[PDB]
Amino acid sequence: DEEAEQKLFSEKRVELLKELSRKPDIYERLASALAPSIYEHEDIKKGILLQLFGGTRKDFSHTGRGKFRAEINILLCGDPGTSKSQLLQYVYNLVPRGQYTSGKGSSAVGLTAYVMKDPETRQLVLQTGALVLSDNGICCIDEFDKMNESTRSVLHEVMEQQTLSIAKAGIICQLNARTSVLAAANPIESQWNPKKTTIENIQLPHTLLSRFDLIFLLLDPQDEAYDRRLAHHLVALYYQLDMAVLKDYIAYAHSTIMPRLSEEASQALIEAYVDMRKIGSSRGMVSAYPRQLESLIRLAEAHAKVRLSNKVEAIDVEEAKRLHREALK
Amino acid sequence: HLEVRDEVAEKCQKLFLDFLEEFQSSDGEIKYLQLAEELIRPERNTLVVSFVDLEQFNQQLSTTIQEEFYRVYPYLCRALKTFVKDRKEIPLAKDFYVAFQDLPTRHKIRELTSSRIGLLTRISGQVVRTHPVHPELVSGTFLCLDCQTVIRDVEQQFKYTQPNICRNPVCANRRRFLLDTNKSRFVDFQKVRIQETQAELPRGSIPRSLEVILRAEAVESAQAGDKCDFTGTLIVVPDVSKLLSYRLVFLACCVAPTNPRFGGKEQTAESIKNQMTVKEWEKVFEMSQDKNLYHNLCTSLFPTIHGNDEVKRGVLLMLFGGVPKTTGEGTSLRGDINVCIVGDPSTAKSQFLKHVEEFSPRAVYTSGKASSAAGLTAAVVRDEESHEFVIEAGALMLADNGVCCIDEFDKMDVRDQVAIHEAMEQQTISITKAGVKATLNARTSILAAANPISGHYDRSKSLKQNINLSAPIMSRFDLFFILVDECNEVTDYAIARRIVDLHSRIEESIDRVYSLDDIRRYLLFARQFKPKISKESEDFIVEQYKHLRQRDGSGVTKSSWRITVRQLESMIRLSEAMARMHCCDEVQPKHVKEAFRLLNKSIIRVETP
Amino acid sequence: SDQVPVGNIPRSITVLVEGENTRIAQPGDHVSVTGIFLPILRGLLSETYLEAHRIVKMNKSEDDESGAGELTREELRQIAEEDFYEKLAASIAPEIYGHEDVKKALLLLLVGGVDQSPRGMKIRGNINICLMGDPGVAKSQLLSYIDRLAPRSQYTTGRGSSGVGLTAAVLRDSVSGELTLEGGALVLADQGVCCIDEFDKMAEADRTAIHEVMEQQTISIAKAGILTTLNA
Ligand SMILES: [Zn+2]
Repeated sequence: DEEAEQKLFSEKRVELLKELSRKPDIYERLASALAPSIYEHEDIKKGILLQLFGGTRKDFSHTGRGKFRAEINILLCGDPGTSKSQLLQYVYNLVPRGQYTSGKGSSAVGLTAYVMKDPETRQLVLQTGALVLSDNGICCIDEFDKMNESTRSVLHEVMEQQTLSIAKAGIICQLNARTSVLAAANPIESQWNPKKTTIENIQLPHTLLSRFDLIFLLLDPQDEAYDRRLAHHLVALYYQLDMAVLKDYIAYAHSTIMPRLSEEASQALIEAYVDMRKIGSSRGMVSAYPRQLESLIRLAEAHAKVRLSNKVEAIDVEEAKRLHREALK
Repeated sequence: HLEVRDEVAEKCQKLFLDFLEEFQSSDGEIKYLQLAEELIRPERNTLVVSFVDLEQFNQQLSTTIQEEFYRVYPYLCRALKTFVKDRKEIPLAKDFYVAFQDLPTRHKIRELTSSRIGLLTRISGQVVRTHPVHPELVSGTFLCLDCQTVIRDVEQQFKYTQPNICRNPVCANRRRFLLDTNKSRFVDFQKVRIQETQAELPRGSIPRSLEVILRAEAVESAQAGDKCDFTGTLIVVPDVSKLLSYRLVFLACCVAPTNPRFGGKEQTAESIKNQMTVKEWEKVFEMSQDKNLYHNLCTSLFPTIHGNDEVKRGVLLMLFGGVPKTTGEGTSLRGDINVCIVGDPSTAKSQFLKHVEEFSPRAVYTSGKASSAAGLTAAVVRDEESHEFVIEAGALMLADNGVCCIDEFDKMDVRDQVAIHEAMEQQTISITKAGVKATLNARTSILAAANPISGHYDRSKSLKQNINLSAPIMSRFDLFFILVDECNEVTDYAIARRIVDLHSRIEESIDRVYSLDDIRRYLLFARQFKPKISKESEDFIVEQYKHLRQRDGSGVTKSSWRITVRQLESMIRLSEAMARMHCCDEVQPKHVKEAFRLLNKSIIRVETP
Repeated sequence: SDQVPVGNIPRSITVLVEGENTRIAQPGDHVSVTGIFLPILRGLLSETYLEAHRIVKMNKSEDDESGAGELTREELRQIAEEDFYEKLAASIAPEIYGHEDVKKALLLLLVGGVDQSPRGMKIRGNINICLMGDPGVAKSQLLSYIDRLAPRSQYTTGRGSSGVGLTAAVLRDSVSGELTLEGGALVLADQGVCCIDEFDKMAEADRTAIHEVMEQQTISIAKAGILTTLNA
């Protein structure tokens, strides 16, 4: 509601934002200020920071293609105790217009749209679920594994086309939303056994793993150094950057930025997809379909918005390619 | 003692009566004296005055209409009962209605505050329900009871209103009058409900709705599922049970579609060849005479899809349609062809469906996991107001004579794939339920997309083992396009180039001949022929059916979904749909040869290690 | 429901609290009321209500003495002893021989740790305890005892309670058609202890409704009447 209110920024503040956006690492300096209670986990905060900006909002009404999703869906898989649900509980309390759901306490129609016998007029009327009430924000879905395959095949529409087509007793309509899932699951057997293949610990289909574009595998064992550093950090919470910089940097970077691709960036995006195929084909980890080539765009542009660059260049593809590669390892 | 001159109303009535006669069109020839001509034959009682012309002829008036439209409506209709006495054949107690149109400025259902009541607005929305038509009493003629006189011309206001004073000094019943009902004045009255259009919804909100009240010859213009554009006045309505509580209601006077595909005014080759504007008709002819047309509709309909040249052709032949025939006994041959796609992940399946559903008019789009049986075909709903079970139309019905795009066709339940087969077979929809017995028509063509069992398409089995559709359904399609993503490094460059181009050229990378508006015209024209078969073409067809069966012959090879008779009745259909395309009126060998090559590439050979 | 004939239906009465006795009693509570018993105004049959003059909470089985929790110096004598922690441990369900260590932990559960909030990151300060063990080791005795030793407590059985009846349920009123919320077991036991024996026999879809209450200690409902988070 405060896009007209962005023009209501002190010009003393736009200087601050534009100058903070010039330091060589403003990316790692803002990211590392998310949730100052999680331990390092350096990449997951990068992904969850790029998710708060999202790719450009291009206008494809002319090409008859339809619309184009601009928000980023993130999946977190990894063995227990690795602080997944804490990240969801932190984001849900950060973003406005969000929801938090669970595995068994949510049904197929409760997430998208149900039809209720209105009490007074005795007529069937439509209502909105959880994935539509968010609509501008994040829909944290914890316990992603423990949802029977019925209620899981519902996300296929709302998370890829940003739409929802309902055809029931008297209601024939077509909603739409601008949500962005952030899901968390456990491997099958709840224990990451390295005997099996990556496409077997997750046990999700391919028509659902491809709608995500950042599958973070929190592969964390009993590293005697990591455990010691984490415990040393956690105990400290018992003795005893700002927000309004981030809380305003985000509003600005939403209001007055629209990164358009280049020709030098576009020429690193073609090979970055022709190699992904040969890589993901053999290993049996997670194949790559052309949809990923759009995700890179989604990621690349979303990186440019961090530094207010208004134009996508080469490095904004190498970064959001290293991010896409070094998450599954 | 005598009544008061409502001057602001009568002065406006006078100026409007003047405007009706003085205003002329481009060639003299006063225009509201010829549109008001047909206004005498029975069943016509609304004159449609454009509002922009009332702006030309006058401007001290438009600002009186657009600000008092409820005060001065009962006078802009009497000033039409005098202007039309020059015909002398109208029944003297008949009454007429003025219906404006083409207002300058629009509004939204959320801008309809309470500072707008009594003014003249304009609204756009969808249509959800439509109640039945009724009579409504506008001015009763109370036959007095004791005097046996007639109290006359008493106006009702949302109630019966029982006027209680007589002009007779001896009226024993100032509380009793039996009104007649063979002289009083009735008008039709339909009450529908509209819902906020899609492009106005503020994000994260459920759409509002309001009641509109069509009250004239305009009484069945709006139907359910349409996107009309109403123009009337907002009024308040009491709660007549206690006659308080008020509620807003829109009182429409004119209703017209929101975006006419043909801006003239809103069924054979000549009726349409009349409305063709000069450029329209000199372009349709040019296309119909074009050679290689069958390759410039594909390249111009799907401009951003590299390859699958054998799928675009099938989709086109599905859009044009075959010839629907009715056997003399009473049965009927299916006229339109159905098409299913089956392929590897990310092979542009949902892209064909999205293209078709955004191009075509009156074509609906549904997924499979989020549908129902009683939502596709037809439902039964208890309207407690009428306290009766009535029929609701489904996706296979409000897409009639169009195309129904079903995505993920094999996710639907076991019992929801049964109701769809009962419709795909007989082209009808039976209903037998609480108190309802009916048979509805459904002449849709289905375009369905599915996924092989276990992700990938295994090329060593028949079809029946690669997909989980039923057995009957797989027989009612008669065109399959199995797609296989044999990861080719040369494509993975082409697709990459095309996608990055489209994303660097937002609105460009779509330059093609025969712009999309034009193809709709050509397709509405060329879909009104009924090509016939010449004897040589019939001989060719039977020979091709001979040469198709024996390929499936024993010994040498093997194929999937064995060829049967139904493939033959589906070769004449493709040839007829091919002939329609070239605007001809007969089938030739040139068509059947190609309609056979296509159906030949459709079926693949099972393999074995 | 204890003082009812073996299988008879309990009867209700209406109480019109007004003036100063309001906001005394909470729903789902043992109480003792003193007031006139009158009929309702407006043939000869009459419906009756109790017009309360005095309301006393009798949760402790005697009379609400929570506010009278005063420790004397002669008791500070005990609390100051060297092993005060070890006297209480032995004085928990003394009818049960053995189990010297389990009673040491069932006391920590009743006292509870401390709960932090650094940089806005809540950490719970309660303790949860399970008692996996062979048959006939007096577990349903220990639990029945820890039920009576707690100000706010609840008792539930795994095989006789559904997953929506533990957390919170949305239910309709056939008089008004309006959906209202109704707390479960974990809500009614907000600042206290809940006891669930026969925990391996609870249905598997009715058991994952506890993962929320054990870590964040809220209950987030988004059914088709309500959208909220209760505190549990
Ligand atoms: Zn009289």
